[PDB]
Amino acid sequence: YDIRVRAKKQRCINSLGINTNGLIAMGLDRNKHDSSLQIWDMNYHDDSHETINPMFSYCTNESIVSLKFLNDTSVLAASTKFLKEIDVRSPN
Amino acid sequence: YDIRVRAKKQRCINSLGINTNGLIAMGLDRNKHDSSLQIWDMNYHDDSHETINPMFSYCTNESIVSLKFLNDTSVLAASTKFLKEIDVRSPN
Repeated sequence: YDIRVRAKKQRCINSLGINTNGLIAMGLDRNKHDSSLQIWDMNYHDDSHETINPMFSYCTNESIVSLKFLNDTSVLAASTKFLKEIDVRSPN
Repeated sequence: YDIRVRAKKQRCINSLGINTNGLIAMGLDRNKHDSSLQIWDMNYHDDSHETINPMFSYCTNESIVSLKFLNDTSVLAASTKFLKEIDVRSPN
């Protein structure tokens, strides 16, 4: 098909990763009131809205400039000052 | 395998539904501080804890006594006084 989606706050998408199990992550620029690593599934997305509803949100007030999906659960994200590895089964 | 899971507050599981896309719902008794329709995926469950982390929570202060998965997104839940149909793509 063809679907346009965006964050709650509209800002540049630096990085993008689509996993094997359909899970989609997003790397955005720096916004103090929104997460820069929003991970969600397209199967649970309401088609009536452009904004996404993220299952997992990380990296508030940061600028995720690169990300990669290592496996079905963990994501290796890179900010402008840090190099992170985030697992969706943990909040840390 | 074999995994035992439970709600944050331990109470009787009246109803249970496992969907085709791996999504699992749960019908519990009445607790005023916890949801009685907790929907989650087993792929994003931390194996180090017994308590579940629900992606979608509904029906607080109710006793879900029967539930059924109509399709990949909507669930037809039944409380002790109401008959509901809840879609996970909407908060209503």
